[PDB]
Amino acid sequence: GMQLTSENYYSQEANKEYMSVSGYKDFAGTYGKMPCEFYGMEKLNGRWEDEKSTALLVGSYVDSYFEGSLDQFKKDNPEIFTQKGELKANFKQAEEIIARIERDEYFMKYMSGQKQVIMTGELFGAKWKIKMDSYIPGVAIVDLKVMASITDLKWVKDIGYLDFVRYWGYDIQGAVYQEIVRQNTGEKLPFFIAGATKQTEPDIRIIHVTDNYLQEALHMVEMNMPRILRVKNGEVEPDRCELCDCCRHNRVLKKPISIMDLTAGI
Amino acid sequence: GMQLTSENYYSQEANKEYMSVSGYKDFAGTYGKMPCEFYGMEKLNGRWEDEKSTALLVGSYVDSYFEGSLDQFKKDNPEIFTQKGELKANFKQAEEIIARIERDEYFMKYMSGQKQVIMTGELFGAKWKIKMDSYIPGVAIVDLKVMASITDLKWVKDIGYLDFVRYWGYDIQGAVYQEIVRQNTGEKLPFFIAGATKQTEPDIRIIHVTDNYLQEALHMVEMNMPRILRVKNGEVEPDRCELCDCCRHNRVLKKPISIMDLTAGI
Amino acid sequence: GMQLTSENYYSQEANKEYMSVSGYKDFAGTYGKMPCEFYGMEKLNGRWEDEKSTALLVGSYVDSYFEGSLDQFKKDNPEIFTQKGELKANFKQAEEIIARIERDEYFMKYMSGQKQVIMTGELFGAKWKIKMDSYIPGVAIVDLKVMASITDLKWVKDIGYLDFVRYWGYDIQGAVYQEIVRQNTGEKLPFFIAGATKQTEPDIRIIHVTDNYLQEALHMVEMNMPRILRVKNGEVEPDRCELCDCCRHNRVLKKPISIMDLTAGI
Ligand SMILES: [Zn+2]
Ligand SMILES: [Zn+2]
Ligand SMILES: [Zn+2]
Repeated sequence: GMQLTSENYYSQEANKEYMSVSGYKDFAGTYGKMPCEFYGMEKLNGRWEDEKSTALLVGSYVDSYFEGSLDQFKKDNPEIFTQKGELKANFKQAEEIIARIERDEYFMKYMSGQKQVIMTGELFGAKWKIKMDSYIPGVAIVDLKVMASITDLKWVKDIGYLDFVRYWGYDIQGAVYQEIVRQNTGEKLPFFIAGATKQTEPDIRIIHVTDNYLQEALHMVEMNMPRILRVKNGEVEPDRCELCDCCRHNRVLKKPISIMDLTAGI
Repeated sequence: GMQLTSENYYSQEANKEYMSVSGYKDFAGTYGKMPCEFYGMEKLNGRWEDEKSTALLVGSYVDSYFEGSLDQFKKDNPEIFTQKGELKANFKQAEEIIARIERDEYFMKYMSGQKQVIMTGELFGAKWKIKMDSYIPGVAIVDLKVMASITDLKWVKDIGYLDFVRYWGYDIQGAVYQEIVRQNTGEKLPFFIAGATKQTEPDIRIIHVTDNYLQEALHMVEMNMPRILRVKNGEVEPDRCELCDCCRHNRVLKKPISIMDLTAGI
Repeated sequence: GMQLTSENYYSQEANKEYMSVSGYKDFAGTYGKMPCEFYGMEKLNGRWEDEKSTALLVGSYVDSYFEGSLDQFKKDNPEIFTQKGELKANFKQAEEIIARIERDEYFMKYMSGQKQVIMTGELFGAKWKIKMDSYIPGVAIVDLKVMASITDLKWVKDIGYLDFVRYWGYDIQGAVYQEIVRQNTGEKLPFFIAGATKQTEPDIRIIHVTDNYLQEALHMVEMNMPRILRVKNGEVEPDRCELCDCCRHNRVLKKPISIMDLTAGI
């Protein structure tokens, strides 16, 4: 069993040995992003690395501020600065958001736990790994998210308006995080998202994702994992969504499509 | 009774003594912008000033051109120029729009009235103030608006597609302007919006907002003013929409929300 | 009968003597663009030339690469370069797209025909002209299109979701191209769009637009041409959509509109 560390948590070998919330979503998707098994297998092999995104980089900048690892973050990610030397605007806003969080005592209490805590477990067939933004032992699991909007609802076909937690599958993250802590600690802890937005005056909220929602999502994880396990173990060929950048990079045409192909399925 | 002037019309003390069309909307809102009583009270106190907007600044640039006060506008608003010295593109387009207006005789006739005329009155409980772009005594009240689109319709829930006049509450502006002139002049004058757009060839129109629409909106003003008057006089605590920048700047968290809070109301 | 050439195909006199797929759409429109007869007549007269668009210029850059006329394209279109000398980003992406196409053998086979082939014919009242990106004699007519998306469907009122081919009237282009080749060759050839997208990994597809769709569109052309012919021959005054830049440039106001005018037709 591989001993995971801060340096190696995201490693290729860390990801082969341990399913992760992020791993699962590659295969299973969320309301906001189609599943794609191929994409998930190409990431594992190391034959596809994503172009790093402004949104993710903002969010890691802020994680790094709270962990006290900002100097090294900046060193490892020179693309956050202009050629002239100054932080690009999205990051000057990141500091605006941090200051906004810091002047709220209540919000700062949820951020007061152990920082980037790695834990391990067994679920539905595989070993898993988690890494929690702010963990307060015996009281709460907190995840910081920096997003465009907390209050915006999004339309889902045949379901209707959905809040951001269920839409982006943060119900999945909470469920797994909770359960893995439970296998290490015995304690079943509540899950809170500490949200801040990139609006011009940031919106701040602590959002409790209740155990009824965590339970329904841990169930869905259970239903999908067997198919996932089959694909990761070379036991079946992964499907391609044919709608992601990985799919498009790897396509090799052999036949014409027609209009039927564009309108298939309504 | 305070004697209003061009220099002091928008002053803090001018706004405490006089309700205005803009004042009313802060409290009462339009189809395009939620009401927020708090925002309205923080603007009055002087504890919240809005970040000046490109759209508003374009529009004031054009007002200032027609009043012959452009030199001083430019002096008071240095942020309309690049650091290198040139007018930012939105303002180089503003001059494009002005030239487009100027080559239309018909449009120029509606713009030929007295410029930025201040009048005063009494309505539904308070003193009010108005300031009209182009006033032709005994014939018409004209308001210049520079917008994205004249012809675009916008969907309103349980109402359907709405034209820009009703959607942005310019029916309110017209109604009040008309009535206050009527209390000074005796004459009930028609209200026209002289619209130009920021499309790449600007769309130009003179739009008559008829007295049936003005009447229905002056009615709505009447229904809402008592609640407004209560709030401005410290007789009740103002509600917060919790969806504007003022609300967000001023929020002090004390409790967690949940998904119920995000989906409340459909 | 005017002998058309590469140099003169798009000339004012080439367009008076020959209807073209592009000519037809000016008058008849597509699901994606309102018809406007006036616009069509002002383009013919030479009293309206369109501001050249980034999208069209990208697409011509790529045509020019395959024809071996890129040096001269660049000379004739200096606005594709920054003042500092480098290709603007949209064109650095155009080369990315070209390289992506070139590494696909199947796609390159459809691109292997004669390049920018001009043909002429008679249909429904007028002489017509066509110019085909890649023509393989006795096998296929191929048109290269560089677009935002191949898979995106667009909503059309009282019709519903429509694929890009029918939405933008490429069914019209295919139908006419096919028929004119048939009047020169005797051979009825299949029509393929060789599509590539501007997504960050370009989507590539060969799309066969089948003869049932070409037939329904050649029919619509037939129904609309008499009205078109009347307008081009000065036999009736062209209507103005009043929603395009040409219409707006040419408007001369004489009367006020009202809200009825904005909401006419639902
Ligand atoms: Zn995929
Ligand atoms: Zn508010
Ligand atoms: Zn038009």
